[PDB]
Amino acid sequence: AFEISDFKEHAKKKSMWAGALNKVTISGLMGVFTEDEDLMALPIHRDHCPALLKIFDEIIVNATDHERACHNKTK
Amino acid sequence: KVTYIKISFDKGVFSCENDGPGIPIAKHEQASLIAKRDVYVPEVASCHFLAGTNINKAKDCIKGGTNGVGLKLAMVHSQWAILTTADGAQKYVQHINQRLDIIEPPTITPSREMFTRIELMPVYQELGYAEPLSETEQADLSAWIYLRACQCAAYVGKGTTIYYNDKPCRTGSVMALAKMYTLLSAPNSTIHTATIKADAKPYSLHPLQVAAVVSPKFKKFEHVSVINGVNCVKGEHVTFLKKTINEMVVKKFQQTIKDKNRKTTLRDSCSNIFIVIVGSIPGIEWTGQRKDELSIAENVFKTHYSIPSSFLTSMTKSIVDIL
Amino acid sequence: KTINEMVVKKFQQTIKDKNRKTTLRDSCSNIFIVIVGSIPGIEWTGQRKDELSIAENVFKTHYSIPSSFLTSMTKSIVDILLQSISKKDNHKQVDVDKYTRARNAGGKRAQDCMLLAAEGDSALSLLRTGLTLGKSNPSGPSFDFCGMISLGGVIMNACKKV
DNA sequence: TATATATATATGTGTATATATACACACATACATATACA
DNA sequence: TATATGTATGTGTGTATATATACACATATATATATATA
Repeated sequence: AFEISDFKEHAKKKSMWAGALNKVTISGLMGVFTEDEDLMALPIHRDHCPALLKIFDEIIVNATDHERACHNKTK
Repeated sequence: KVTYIKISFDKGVFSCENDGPGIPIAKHEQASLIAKRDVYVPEVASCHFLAGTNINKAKDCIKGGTNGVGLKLAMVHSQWAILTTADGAQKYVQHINQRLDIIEPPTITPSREMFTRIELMPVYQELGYAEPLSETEQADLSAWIYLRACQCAAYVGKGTTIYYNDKPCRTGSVMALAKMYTLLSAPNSTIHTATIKADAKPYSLHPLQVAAVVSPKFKKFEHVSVINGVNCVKGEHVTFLKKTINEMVVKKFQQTIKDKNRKTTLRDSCSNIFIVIVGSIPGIEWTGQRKDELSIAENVFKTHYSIPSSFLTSMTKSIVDIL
Repeated sequence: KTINEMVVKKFQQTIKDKNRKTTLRDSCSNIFIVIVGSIPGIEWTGQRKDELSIAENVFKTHYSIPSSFLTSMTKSIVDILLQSISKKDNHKQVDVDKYTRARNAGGKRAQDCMLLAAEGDSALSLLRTGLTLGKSNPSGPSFDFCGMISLGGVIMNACKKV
């Protein structure tokens, strides 16, 4: 059967947008952990959802985009 | 069944034709309701983004297709294209031109043939190439397509011939692929072979075929993977083989060495290896439309798959010799 | 690639072996790099933006890595390369050939043991014949306080290679 | 361009040793491949 | 989860086949290595 999808349902079903929509092994996955006033970058040896990290990432890069866009400006 | 996949590349024109059941020559209701005119299924399949038979993929499905996008990507990068498809009672010819801007109405006749053919001219100039293609660009692109066809010929089933520019593609086995890739670095070499099986469905339905060469004149680790028909370049299947071989290599290296103190890692273990891995894996996901990298939990292989010990032993032997 | 080209040059310089050929994996496997900044005109391989797409020559034409950084890096890397040349390849080995230790070597009665260093292996066959007179020679020596080793023919002199 | 190293080769008559292959067969050690199961 | 069951290696003997290597000793020559000159 040939189906036509909209953006919404597509993005919920398809991994092409943000990565896998379930937990997979992400090679090089790191996080920052505090050990007595010291930041350490440590590996996270546990599967996680790439799309879940992407929704954080998309907003964060929108913010840093705005920062560059305004850095030579008045406001 | 699909008994053949004919691929051709000549004077810039690119063509691909298969002979299973054709694409349904039938009116698509919802697509016509959207378009306010008569739209048939091949027009949806070729001109409607996010559309196809894989929008709702099963967890056991081993087709590469998933997004309903690839075919329209081909059309959008075509100066002109021709979709021809026949279902045994009708033939259907539709021309799709100017990067999907001109979609001519289709022409439907009676025919008793059954096949699907896409034929197109890319926009080589818009994409950075000469018009027409230079001698070097033409030769490079022909070689690359020829390679992809050889890869298909190893992945495809045994009743299916892969043709490129009308010659059949030789390489129906991962051993043939390994020999092709190592003909220069290491001619006349030893090919370690394994069929990696799983015990639980769906994985047990899809054994992975593996061929590896081990040479001192290999400078880094290297793999070729066809997974679900996709020539992808990154995925935890590779790491599964790498880690397994490394654990055995470390064990036997400390055994064979009477130094008994030196510590080697995966780079030492694997930098003299060239591996070809071909087959299907159910339930995988990708990191984008290109499908460069498959996404999976590593434990899928730790739980379900086993690498035959004869292959591991052979490999470890060759590698520890080199060490 | 830039670091590797410099590392290969100075490795062949510093090494008086002058024959060994190292590649990028040898050059770079001991490196951790952070690169931060903006590059105009790049493209990606998908929405995720895992991989940026660019012509390599953009950097060959336009960018230069400061030589002080390259020099520092090459220095650290070649130090490790020579340590792995002194080590790894030339690591610890084992015991020598034609050597029969005594039962009391390096122990609580270590000082009262002998090393009967012989000239070849037929002499060691004679010494093995003679140190095993079991009860036919109660006053003779045996392997409880005697060892055997071969001198390899003629000894090298050290009085003119020093 | 200079004064200065330290390692490097070849000759005869001597001193010491190393190692690959064939051929037959009783015997020893290593899985591994199933087949009941469990 | 133990069991066999058919696979694969592996030294060993006498009489054959074909090779390999360390060291001493004197002196003339050599090819690249080195200061410090600058």
